[PDB]
Amino acid sequence: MRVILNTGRTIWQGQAIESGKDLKMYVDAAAIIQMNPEMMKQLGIAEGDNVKVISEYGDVVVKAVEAKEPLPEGMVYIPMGPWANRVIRPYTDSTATPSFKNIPVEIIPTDEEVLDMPTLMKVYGKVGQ
Amino acid sequence: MRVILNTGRTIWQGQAIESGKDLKMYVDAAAIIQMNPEMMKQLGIAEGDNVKVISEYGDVVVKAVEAKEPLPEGMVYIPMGPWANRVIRPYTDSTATPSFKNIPVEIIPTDEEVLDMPTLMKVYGKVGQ
Amino acid sequence: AIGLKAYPELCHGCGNCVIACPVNALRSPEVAGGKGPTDDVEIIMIVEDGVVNIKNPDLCGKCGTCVESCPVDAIRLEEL
Amino acid sequence: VIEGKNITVERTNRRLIFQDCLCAVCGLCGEICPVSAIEVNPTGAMVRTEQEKSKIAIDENKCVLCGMCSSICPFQALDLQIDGTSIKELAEYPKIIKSAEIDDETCIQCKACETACPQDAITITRELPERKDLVTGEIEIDKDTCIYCGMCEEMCPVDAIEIDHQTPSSASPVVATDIRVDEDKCVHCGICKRICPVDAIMQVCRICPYGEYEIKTPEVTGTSYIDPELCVNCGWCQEICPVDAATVTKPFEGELIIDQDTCQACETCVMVCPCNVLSFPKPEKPGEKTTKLHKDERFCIYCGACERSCPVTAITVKRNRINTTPIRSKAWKNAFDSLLK
Amino acid sequence: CKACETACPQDAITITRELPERKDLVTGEIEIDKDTCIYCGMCEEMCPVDAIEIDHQTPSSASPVVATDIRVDEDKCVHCGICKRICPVDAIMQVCRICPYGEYEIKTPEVTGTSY
Amino acid sequence: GGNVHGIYDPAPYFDITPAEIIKGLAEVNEKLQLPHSIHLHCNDLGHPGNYETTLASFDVPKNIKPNPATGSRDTVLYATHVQFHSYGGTTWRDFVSEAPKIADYVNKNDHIVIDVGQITLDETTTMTADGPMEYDLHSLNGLKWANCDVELETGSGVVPFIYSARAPVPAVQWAIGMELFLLIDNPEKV
Amino acid sequence: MEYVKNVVCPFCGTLCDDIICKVEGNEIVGTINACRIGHSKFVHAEGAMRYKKPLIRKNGEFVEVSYDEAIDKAAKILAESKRPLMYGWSCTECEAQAVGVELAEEAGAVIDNTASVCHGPSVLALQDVGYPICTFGEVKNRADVVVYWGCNPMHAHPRHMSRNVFARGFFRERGRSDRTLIVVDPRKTDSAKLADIHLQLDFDRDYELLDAMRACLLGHEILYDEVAGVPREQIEEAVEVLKNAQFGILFFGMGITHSRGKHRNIDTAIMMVQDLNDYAKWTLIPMRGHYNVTGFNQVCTWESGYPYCVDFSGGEPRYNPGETGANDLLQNREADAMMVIASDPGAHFPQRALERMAEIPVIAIEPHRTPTTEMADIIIPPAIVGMEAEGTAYRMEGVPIRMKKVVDSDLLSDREILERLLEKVREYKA
Ligand SMILES: Nc1nc2c(c(=O)[nH]1)N[C@H]1C(S)=C(S)[C@@H](COP(=O)(O)OP(=O)(O)OC[C@H]3O[C@@H](n4cnc5c(=O)[nH]c(N)nc54)[C@H](O)[C@@H]3O)O[C@H]1N2
Ligand SMILES: Nc1nc2c(c(=O)[nH]1)N[C@H]1C(S)=C(S)[C@@H](COP(=O)(O)OP(=O)(O)OC[C@H]3O[C@@H](n4cnc5c(=O)[nH]c(N)nc54)[C@H](O)[C@@H]3O)O[C@H]1N2
Ligand code: SF4
Ligand code: SF4
Ligand code: SF4
Ligand code: SF4
Ligand code: SF4
Ligand code: SF4
Ligand code: SF4
Ligand code: SF4
Ligand code: SF4
Ligand code: SF4
Ligand code: SF4
Ligand code: SF4
Ligand code: SF4
Ligand code: SF4
Ligand code: SF4
Ligand SMILES: [Cl-]
Ligand SMILES: [K+]
Ligand SMILES: [K+]
Ligand SMILES: [K+]
Ligand SMILES: [K+]
Ligand SMILES: [K+]
Ligand SMILES: [K+]
Ligand SMILES: [K+]
Ligand SMILES: [K+]
Ligand SMILES: [S]
Ligand SMILES: [W+6]
Ligand SMILES: [Zn+2]
Repeated sequence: MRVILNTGRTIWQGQAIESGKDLKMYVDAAAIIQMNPEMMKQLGIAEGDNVKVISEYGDVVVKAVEAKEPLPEGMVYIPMGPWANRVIRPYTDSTATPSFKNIPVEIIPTDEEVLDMPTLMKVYGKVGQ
Repeated sequence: MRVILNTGRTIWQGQAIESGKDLKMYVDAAAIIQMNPEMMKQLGIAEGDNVKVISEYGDVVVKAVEAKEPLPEGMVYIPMGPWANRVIRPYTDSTATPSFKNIPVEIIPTDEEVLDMPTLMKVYGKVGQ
Repeated sequence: AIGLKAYPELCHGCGNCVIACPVNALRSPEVAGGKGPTDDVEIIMIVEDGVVNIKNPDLCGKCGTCVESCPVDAIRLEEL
Repeated sequence: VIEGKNITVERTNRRLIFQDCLCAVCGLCGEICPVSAIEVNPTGAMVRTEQEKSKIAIDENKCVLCGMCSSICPFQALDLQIDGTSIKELAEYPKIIKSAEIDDETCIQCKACETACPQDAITITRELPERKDLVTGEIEIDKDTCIYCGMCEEMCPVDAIEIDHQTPSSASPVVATDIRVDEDKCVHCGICKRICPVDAIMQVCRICPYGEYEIKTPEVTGTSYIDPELCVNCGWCQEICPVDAATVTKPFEGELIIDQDTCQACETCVMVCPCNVLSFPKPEKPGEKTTKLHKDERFCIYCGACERSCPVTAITVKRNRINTTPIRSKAWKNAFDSLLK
Repeated sequence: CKACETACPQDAITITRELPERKDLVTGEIEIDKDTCIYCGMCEEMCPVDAIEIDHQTPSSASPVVATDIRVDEDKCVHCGICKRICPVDAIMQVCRICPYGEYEIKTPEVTGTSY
Repeated sequence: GGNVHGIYDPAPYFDITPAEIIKGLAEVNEKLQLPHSIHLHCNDLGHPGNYETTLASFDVPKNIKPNPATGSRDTVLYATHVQFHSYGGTTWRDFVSEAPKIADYVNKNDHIVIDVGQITLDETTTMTADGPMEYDLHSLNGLKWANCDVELETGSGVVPFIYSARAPVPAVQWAIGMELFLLIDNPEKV
Repeated sequence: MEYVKNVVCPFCGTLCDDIICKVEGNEIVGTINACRIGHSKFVHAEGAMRYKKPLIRKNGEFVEVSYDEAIDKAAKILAESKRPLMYGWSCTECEAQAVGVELAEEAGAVIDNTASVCHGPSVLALQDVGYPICTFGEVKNRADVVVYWGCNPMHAHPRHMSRNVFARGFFRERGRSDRTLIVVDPRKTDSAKLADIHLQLDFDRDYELLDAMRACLLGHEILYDEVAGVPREQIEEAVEVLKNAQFGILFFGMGITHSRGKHRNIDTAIMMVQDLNDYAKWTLIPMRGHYNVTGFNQVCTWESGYPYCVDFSGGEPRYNPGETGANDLLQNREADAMMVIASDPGAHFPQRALERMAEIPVIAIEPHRTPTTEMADIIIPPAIVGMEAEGTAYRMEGVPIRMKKVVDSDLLSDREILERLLEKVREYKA
């Protein structure tokens, strides 16, 4: 299903980053996708099921969550973080600021696992120096 | 889910009754409930899954089917037959004609089996004489 | 009886109820002006360790203003 | 028997009926009851918050069904019936004296009181004249001269002109088959005739030369209705009426006393007030300051709900006299006297 | 006239036209005495071009009135006279000037446009 | 979003006039025996005809006695960039210089020191605590405008301005400042 | 137990300065008045990595080193680099930011803060059209109309509404009752749930809505009958609400800096606020994110003339966001080394920028374990500003408040680390 990806803050993702981005708390708060209940039923998924998000720019696995802040029809919400930033639009249009918000993505259910914080970062393949 | 039950004809149920109401064909054509695909999603069921229909007047198990004749929001269609007539409104309002159409019912998924034609009639408990 | 009840695990610590409450406002000029109390004062509830914390439920008159001010239903008026 | 939020207490025949939807949670029934059978929930909570409890709870084991609470209730929310007629019609039972009436011959159907009524107790109807009857003229369109350019239909400010547009076909090689003026809608302003590029419209306006005879002076009719159970006698209608056709008398006399400095403007009393007595005036110009909590006791009935709702008791209600039918029971006299302050 | 735009089986034609403004084909005076006005709403209802507007409100003890203002939009008014006749307190002064002053105050309409 | 006009026009709510503010603070200035005098940026800055508001302003603290505990100051009023307060006329098109009347007031009076605020005929930037004036300047030249109101204390505004020598108004303002330097006889007052 | 009062919170741009810290031993064990986020920073979460010493990655494995070695290796990286990026700054104090400017000068570096991923577009816009703001106290005491445009303060500035909207002010004694609250957001956020007006407009269409609003405001007719999903009629009803304000404040945030148009969304919003002042007093405040993002832009501006995206490569300061911004240099592969301080671009930059961080030396002055430290070559832990170190911070509307030192730490402060880094970068260049 093609949806519009919106990203930003959450009181829980703020609590998590100031508690520790190495903690499980952070995966639970930021490695998620918020959806309207009708959209979850349209996709055939329940809270706790995982979703594969793919865009022109990347892909990520996040845990589906029912939005307590209702979304417009066709929109989903991933909190700011490295999972969301696998998939949002990097280009700045010569402003220095990327397009973190409102990005066309494709979402589909998946049985793959959510990558924890250090495992997610290895996707970028850091070479020492 | 609370829905509006509508009943009537289909060529497949017409073909079936003139082929034989003792046939498997008749269960397939008349022991079904037609739903909009959006309603099936909201209920979490697929074509071929069974549905328990409950009304003020009875109950029945029927096979869920995707309506190719689109229905108004909130309405379902069971073809005329003994399954549909387990649940529709019997009272005639002093006209002799029952209220076969547009009856409030409750539908819920079920793993129970669809009753074939002679087994369905046994619930009425015919006593010989 | 109907009384004030806190749901801290849903709470944001935002402070709207603390400021909105007239009893708190009446006793603490800083709370009346939107600040957390720095003076020692006895008021109905405070934000403590990041969440709403009821300290003097006997002063609560069950008017309902705090409830109107909470968007996440973390403070309520219900039985007990 | 409790159904929904309503409460009916029965003994066998006496019946006390409580109507939740009419209860303003003022508390007076609880105070006046000789047997302390009534407990009233917090006024603010019941008005401002969602609650599944009823506004009142009455203990039937102490209730002796005397009917003083039903008498005192200013909002018609408690009614006791005896065999089985309401005591509101029994002369032996004391009644509080109140009234609200509209003189229908004086009333001009402006609907100000319908709008002002804090309880929506008033219905005002009025039948206006039809538009054609306040206007006069002639208008005809010569359809063969008409080339169906659509400009008159567009310019007509009341959409009185209709054109039967179509896509042409070889059988019907025209872009329209008819044009009509709906004289029920035409107000004879003249715009169409002036914009018509081919002078196909004949229109003559007669209002000024023939208005005195051709147009009848409008008689506006209607009626009024005050729902006696929704009505609470605040007096807004009496005060709002431009022709003094509305008359209201109240049950209680008293005073309103407000402490502006104790008040912290939580707005509870404002929302609680069933008579629209209390308000937060908006400052008229920047830098100007207002009375924190403004009252107008002209609309006040001294039921006490605001005082009860205020968590800092910044608002207090006094009550000097309760106007009633003659009281002969001395139990009744002292309970009515106990509500005076 | 746009007949060909409608008739073209290929939608190949664009016809534009600028029509005159309503105010310019009509002339009159209208004034509402808001002190006399008691806000019965009857003129607002009867006005067939919705030129009259009333700022309705629920009264409060600070503002014990059912409306705070009333206005006539002369860009819309076509001076039919209905409001002034229906007003129960004669608070509206209205006079149409078309017949005495129409030659001078109303310009004959020039209709402009293009084709493509 | 408003302003005061003249020294007798009070602010909303507070109901005190400019004249009373200037006098009272001059009084405070010497009562605490400050080394420097009050430092006055006048009302009605930069508007045609404001020279009268300026001259009236200059008289308000004249009857206050200077009293520095440190230093040698013998004046009670310091008026700053008064070129902007020396305007005659009534609009920008009948705009004329009134620096002679200003300079001569200074010559005759011993309680005032000024600085001129000389136009340099550059593209520069204006930045003041005179919020309402800067919004008016932005209204005139249409250029980018910044503002900051500080709670209970003050306001401020920032607007670029091009003092082009070829333009009539900057030309006159350049002259007004030169007139002030030169027609004031005693340099110890400027 | 010890209660330390009047503490300034080191998280978001609200910069609350009424925090009570509960101190047991030499440790902060609780708070009063701080919101859920502010509390989480002050107190340690169990199991959370707090680096005790510097670390360096030797090929593939981190090893603890001393301060002098880590600083030495970092100084050589920057000295030998021909396009170093020095990024972050927003979560430390101003004197450390000042040392950073001097160090970027010495290294010929590009210095840039989180503004480049945040309210940078507001900086670009205010440089073009203006900046009409006020301080919180004018809002609390005067504000008649309060707008939250593309910001969600209940989740991102949790105490912002309680202090500026529900607060009872001088001319607004009734607090919330004296104010019309407007929120503009495509989601029904918890902030929007409290609003009197919620314009639930179409995403990425703010620029169009603001164009209709401004044309209407200046007396023009709105071309289309619906804009950004809002019908014409309510565009006009909204402009009338703003025109009839006695004092209006427009708070805006990421919903229009990150959205389509970016800096031009802020541009059109500012100019409307400007033009509204011919009908009603109006002002705006950008909802700056970190407690001291504003402080860096102040320091960098007053020392160099430019607020962010500052390039010292030529000696002279030069400034062109879109070329000299953190994401520009990383995504176009211009930067050949990166020093991060008090920020987490590993978690919070897009994929394309992280791909470049994988290829270059990354230095991280950071106390906690983060996605950036997972991409770092040298890790240098500091004392935390606002808890263990003091210094100046700047609130979102420019108000300066000094961060307090509540407990002691054996670690060095950011300032000391940067001054040692600066001394030895000079040593190498000589
Ligand atoms: N809990 C927590 N709090 C924080 C932070 C954190 O990580 N966590 N970080 C801090 C930082 S750095 C910052 S900058 C601030 C940011 O504070 P905010 O500016 O609130 O940032 P966001 O939450 O990203 O975005 C706010 C809203 O913009 C909306 N939005 C999205 N697209 C559009 C659009 O097209 N139009 C409009 N009008 N709105 C749109 C989203 O729905 C969202 O509700 O928060 C700070 N506070
Ligand atoms: N998808 C998406 N991505 C986004 C955004 C979005 O809305 N959506 N928002 C963007 C925005 S606005 C921003 S600002 C960024 C977030 O900007 P970041 O700077 O990445 O935000 P934090 O993760 O809070 O990083 C602050 C770091 O500083 C550390 N720190 C705290 N105190 C001190 C100190 O005293 N000294 C030092 N050296 N370090 C300290 C903290 O441990 C923390 O790791 O995210 C951006 N990325
Ligand atoms: S209820 Fe009325 S009183 Fe009891 S707390 Fe919430 S507000 Fe303060
Ligand atoms: S309760 Fe609702 S309001 Fe009072 S704090 Fe916790 S959240 Fe903010
Ligand atoms: S009195 Fe009439 S109104 Fe006041 S409470 Fe008892 S019942 Fe409801
Ligand atoms: S009945 Fe007589 S007793 Fe039973 S309640 Fe109403 S009053 Fe109190
Ligand atoms: S108000 Fe006076 S007049 Fe207007 S209607 Fe109600 S009663 Fe008849
Ligand atoms: S305008 Fe003259 S022509 Fe065009 S339609 Fe109306 S009438 Fe026929
Ligand atoms: S006259 Fe005025 S109204 Fe009657 S039709 Fe021609 S236009 Fe429409
Ligand atoms: S009195 Fe108060 S209630 Fe009874 S009618 Fe006149 S207004 Fe409606
Ligand atoms: S009075 Fe008691 S209640 Fe009515 S407002 Fe002032 S405080 Fe809130
Ligand atoms: S005001 Fe007069 S009426 Fe409105 S409540 Fe207080 S008392 Fe009952
Ligand atoms: S051409 Fe000009 S006129 Fe002839 S039809 Fe097409 S439009 Fe009407
Ligand atoms: S009619 Fe006469 S009175 Fe009724 S509203 Fe229009 S004007 Fe005011
Ligand atoms: S005149 Fe005819 S049109 Fe002009 S206003 Fe009164 S009614 Fe509406
Ligand atoms: S003047 Fe009187 S008559 Fe002549 S037109 Fe205008 S209205 Fe019809
Ligand atoms: S609000 Fe921003 S600042 Fe005030 S506390 Fe919660 S976080 Fe620390
Ligand atoms: Cl919790
Ligand atoms: K609530
Ligand atoms: K029309
Ligand atoms: K004509
Ligand atoms: K009256
Ligand atoms: K056509
Ligand atoms: K009408
Ligand atoms: K100020
Ligand atoms: K922490
Ligand atoms: S930020
Ligand atoms: W930010
Ligand atoms: Zn000055």
